[PDB]
Amino acid sequence: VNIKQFLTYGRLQELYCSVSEKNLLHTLLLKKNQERQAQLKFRFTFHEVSKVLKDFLDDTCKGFYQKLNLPDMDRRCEHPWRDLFLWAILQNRQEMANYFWAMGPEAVAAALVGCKIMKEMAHLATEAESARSMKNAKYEQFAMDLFSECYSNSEDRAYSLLVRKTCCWSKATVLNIATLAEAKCFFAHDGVQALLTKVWWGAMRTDTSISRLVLTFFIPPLVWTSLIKFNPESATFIRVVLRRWNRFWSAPVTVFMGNVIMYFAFLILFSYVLLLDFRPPPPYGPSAAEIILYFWVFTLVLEEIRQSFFTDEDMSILKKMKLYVEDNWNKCDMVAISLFVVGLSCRMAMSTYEAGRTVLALDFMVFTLRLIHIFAIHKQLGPKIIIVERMIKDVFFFLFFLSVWLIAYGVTTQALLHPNDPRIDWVFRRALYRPYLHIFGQIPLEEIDAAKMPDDNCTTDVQEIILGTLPPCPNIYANWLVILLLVIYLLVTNVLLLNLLIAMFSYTFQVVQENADIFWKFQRYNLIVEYHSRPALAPPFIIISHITQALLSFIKDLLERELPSGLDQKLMTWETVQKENYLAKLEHEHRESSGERLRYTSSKVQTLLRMVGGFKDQEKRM
Amino acid sequence: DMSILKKMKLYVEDNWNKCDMVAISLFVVGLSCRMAMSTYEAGRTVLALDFMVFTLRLIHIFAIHKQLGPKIIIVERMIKDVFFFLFFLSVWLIAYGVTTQALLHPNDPRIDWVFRRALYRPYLHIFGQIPLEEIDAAKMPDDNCTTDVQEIILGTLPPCPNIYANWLVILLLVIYLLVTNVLLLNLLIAMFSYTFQVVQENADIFWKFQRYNLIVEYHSRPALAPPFIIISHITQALLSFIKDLLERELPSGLDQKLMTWETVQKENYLAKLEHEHRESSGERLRYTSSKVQTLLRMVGGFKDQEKRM
Ligand SMILES: C[C@@H]1CC[C@@]2(OC1)O[C@H]1C[C@H]3[C@@H]4CC=C5C[C@@H](OCC[C@H](CO)CO[C@@H]6O[C@H](CO)[C@@H](O[C@H]7O[C@H](CO)[C@@H](O)[C@H](O)[C@H]7O)[C@H](O)[C@H]6O)CC[C@]5(C)[C@H]4CC[C@]3(C)[C@H]1[C@@H]2C
Ligand SMILES: C[C@@H]1CC[C@@]2(OC1)O[C@H]1C[C@H]3[C@@H]4CC=C5C[C@@H](OCC[C@H](CO)CO[C@@H]6O[C@H](CO)[C@@H](O[C@H]7O[C@H](CO)[C@@H](O)[C@H](O)[C@H]7O)[C@H](O)[C@H]6O)CC[C@]5(C)[C@H]4CC[C@]3(C)[C@H]1[C@@H]2C
Ligand SMILES: C[C@@H]1CC[C@@]2(OC1)O[C@H]1C[C@H]3[C@@H]4CC=C5C[C@@H](O)CC[C@]5(C)[C@H]4CC[C@]3(C)[C@H]1[C@@H]2C
Ligand SMILES: C[C@@H]1CC[C@@]2(OC1)O[C@H]1C[C@H]3[C@@H]4CC=C5C[C@@H](O)CC[C@]5(C)[C@H]4CC[C@]3(C)[C@H]1[C@@H]2C
Ligand SMILES: *[C@@H]1O[C@H](CO)[C@@H](O)[C@H](O)[C@H]1NC(C)=O
Ligand SMILES: *[C@@H]1O[C@H](CO)[C@@H](O)[C@H](O)[C@H]1NC(C)=O
Repeated sequence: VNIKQFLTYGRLQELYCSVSEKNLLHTLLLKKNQERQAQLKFRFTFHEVSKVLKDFLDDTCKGFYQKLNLPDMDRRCEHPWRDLFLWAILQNRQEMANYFWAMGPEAVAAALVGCKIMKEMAHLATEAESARSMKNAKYEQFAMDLFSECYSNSEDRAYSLLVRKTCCWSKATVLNIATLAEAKCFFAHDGVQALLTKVWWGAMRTDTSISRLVLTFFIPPLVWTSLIKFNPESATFIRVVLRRWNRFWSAPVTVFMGNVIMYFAFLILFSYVLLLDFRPPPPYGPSAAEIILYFWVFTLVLEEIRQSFFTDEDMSILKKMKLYVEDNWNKCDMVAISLFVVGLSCRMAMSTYEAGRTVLALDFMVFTLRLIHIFAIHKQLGPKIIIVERMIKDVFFFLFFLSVWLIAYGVTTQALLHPNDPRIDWVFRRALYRPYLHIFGQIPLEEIDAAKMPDDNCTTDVQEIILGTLPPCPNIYANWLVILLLVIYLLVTNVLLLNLLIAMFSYTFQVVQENADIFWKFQRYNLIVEYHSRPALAPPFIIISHITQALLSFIKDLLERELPSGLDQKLMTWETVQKENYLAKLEHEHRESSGERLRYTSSKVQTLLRMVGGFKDQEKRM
Repeated sequence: DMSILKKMKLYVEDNWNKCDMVAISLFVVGLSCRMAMSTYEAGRTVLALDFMVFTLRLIHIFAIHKQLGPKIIIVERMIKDVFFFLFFLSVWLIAYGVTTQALLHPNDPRIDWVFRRALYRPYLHIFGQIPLEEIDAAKMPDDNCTTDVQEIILGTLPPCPNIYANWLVILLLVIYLLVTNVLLLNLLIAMFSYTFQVVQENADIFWKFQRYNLIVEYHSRPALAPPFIIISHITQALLSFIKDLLERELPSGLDQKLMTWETVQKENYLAKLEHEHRESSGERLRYTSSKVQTLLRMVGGFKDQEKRM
């Protein structure tokens, strides 16, 4: 049976029409069919499956069947194995789909697409058994194992396989599909991380020492010295030195360190303006350093806008806005800039000058917190950031417990000790602020214990208490109860709750660390991709780069590269050969397993026993 | 026999030798400054630092101890987690301290006090030192304070803290205390626990490897501890001018006997490895399957022959 000639577009549509009518794919196709009928032979048309694929992948499945709207039914499919694998995957048939994957030309991309579809369908699954089967698709494992085989074979063709534009998946890079599938375990692979490191260092050698690198960075002229090695490949000499300068300063790592250094400078300038050069309203004028700070923040905003919006030429503005606001750190950035503009506006006035100063003071803290996000790419610190973001949950659990206990204790002691204090602010103080401070060793016995209460000049009149003329006289009716409650609260909080928090942190750290490393690698991919397109000049200078880019656009990628036809075909055949070798190795290792050897031995012993019994009967006859 | 530059590089390679060089440099600088009268206090301060350096060298001295050496290795490993926590705490502390200094003393020109209230106080909040007397308006004493910048700079009167929006300052203090004294400290504790569990076994091996070198080092060391050691040095120099249990050289017969004995032991060890591999469950299963296949085909042929007759 020749799949190339057997599988035509009409036959593929017939296969899609004859679904089991009891699985998810049939329900999705029915919903799409109803939508199409409401908008306006064969039960389901290629429009329905195209819309389902748009729900699942939304970028990869473009032009699979809409290009000719439907193609000729008598025309054979251009990518038969791709369509069969996709079809078998949409209906949770894993054995048939695995077989189709084993025969397809491009297997890493197919496996990543499969794992994406399975993790998308696991949410839509109705039966628990089907959902469990989908959650254990292990298609990402297929891609990881096959790429491990490919990387072990060549390690140079593997990078091209990673960054080539796949023909069967609408010119989508394998890394693009892995990003779409959120295959975190795939990005954690050694080969992908090695390629990302190669991109990270740019033209420089990946083994360049950090000390030598920063030493070269701080004194620019040492770039032309042989202090740092470079990967291979009068006017000519000028061209040579210019190329060396560009190759060093266009590297993502140098861009990142320039951004870090100038962000430190930005924070230092912000603090200086806030603490030493914050002048009266514009009637007396903001300081020159304040104007410089305003321009610096403006350039930071321009860079953020360009990064969020002008990197993708084709995408809905609302979709990009939703994607931008999806991130919590982008929410923090929006909060920072909103605080900056509010503080600037209030500072321009005179009746809201102090409010503007306070808002700017808060904004400094927000930016200093953004510094963590900035260092997220660091190899030693990133996993720690992930781990802390995980421990926040245990922090909240402890917060709930402590809050309940603190409400109880604080309200009880406030009632027992100051029952005649009308001031709401002081009620909240003595009820929540003081019990919170008892956690950190701040136990003011001077107003909880009668033997330690000083002979201050205190009153009991409510009118005098409210006016603040004299401090309220604390009630010492039953102060043994107050002291006992303080002892119990101190015991509970400072021992049970704190040690429980410590134990929860220990257990969570042990459970999380391994997944945190993988998540850091997956995040590092996106951050490096993000630094690839970033202009080489850190703000406030970045305005020069923005102006140059805008002027070039008005007048007129190492990753995700497109290869010639011959090289692409050679790489596809090489990947197919590696897949065949990997499957053969799996089959051989299964055949030499202890269990399979025992099964074969038992079967052959049974056959030998019956044959020997027959032979012995025949021999005994003669 | 070794290059002087090579020996110097090997010596400066060690961090503890760097500490020793720092100690002696501080000693000579302090002695020179103490000989003077205009730098007497500087020399005293440098010698005070040098005492701390020597007391720290005492750890290196006890490195050979069997109970303590692994602990020294483990601590040297935990330094990395200390630095991670230091980075996190430093970022958070810069943010909180600068924000509170801006919110609370916006009119204090003194740079020293700016750095104090921005970094020294927030650092001390970690260790239970929370001076609410100057962060909370209800707890600020009625001290005789001024707002004039000229008077503030001269130090005549303490600056009057700003209480414009002090609820924000108290809330920020509460959040900072929570974060630092709970999340960061317990995260450091958890990191230490995990690192201890991971490291202890390798730390023991590293201690043994270091112990070898330290014992070799004590083999050649003169038996007289300093300041007496000068007698040993003078005696050694005089003996050199006038004129090893480990690394011993053996007679030819004994050396040949030991080589043959080692070869015999190697042969026995390889034979034991081969025997243990041959008696393994997997190899037994493989041999059984192969012999069963051969027996099955042979029995099929024999059964066909018997059925013929
Ligand atoms: C292992 C575990 C640890 C926790 C705990 O269980 C065990 O320990 C238990 C111990 C217990 C406590 C044991 C003892 C007591 C004392 C008792 O008062 C007895 C009554 C007498 C009288 O009526 C009160 O006294 C007097 O009050 C006066 C106030 O008008 C003071 O006048 C002051 O007025 C002004 C104040 O500046 C100044 O002029 C002078 O300073 C001074 O003139 C006197 O000086 C003082 O003498 C109250 C209860 C208390 C605190 C116990 C509480 C519970 C414990 C902590 C247990 C734990 C579970
Ligand atoms: C479970 C969790 C724990 C943490 C937290 O969340 C929950 O707790 C919350 C509780 C909350 C706090 C609740 C209450 C308040 C009070 C509020 O002020 C109300 C406004 C009033 C008025 O405008 C200010 O008051 C008055 O100021 C004056 C200053 O001029 C004082 O004059 C003093 O002047 C001199 C000072 O020596 C001397 O002459 C005398 O000493 C005295 O005359 C008055 O005596 C005092 O009455 C500010 C906010 C604050 C502190 C909250 C902060 C946030 C919390 C800690 C929450 C946590 C997240
Ligand atoms: C962690 C929660 C946050 C929210 C909250 O409870 C803890 O904070 C508390 C702070 C309280 C303030 C503190 C001071 C004053 C000044 C006083 O003249 C009038 C009452 C008022 C505004 C109080 C109203 C009730 C408030 C917001 C409480 C509120 C439930
Ligand atoms: C952990 C880092 C170490 C380095 C550093 O920041 C923390 O230490 C801080 C101590 C500061 C000092 C403290 C006191 C004074 C006295 C004053 O009349 C003039 C300014 C000066 C010298 C300050 C200059 C800036 C200094 C070194 C800061 C410096 C960034
Ligand atoms: C307390 O205040 C009143 C106000 O008149 C005063 O008469 C009395 O002497 C004061 N006592 C002390 C010790 O402050
Ligand atoms: C504060 O200092 C000034 C200086 O003249 C003085 O007049 C005033 O009485 C002082 N007040 C207090 C309570 O120290």
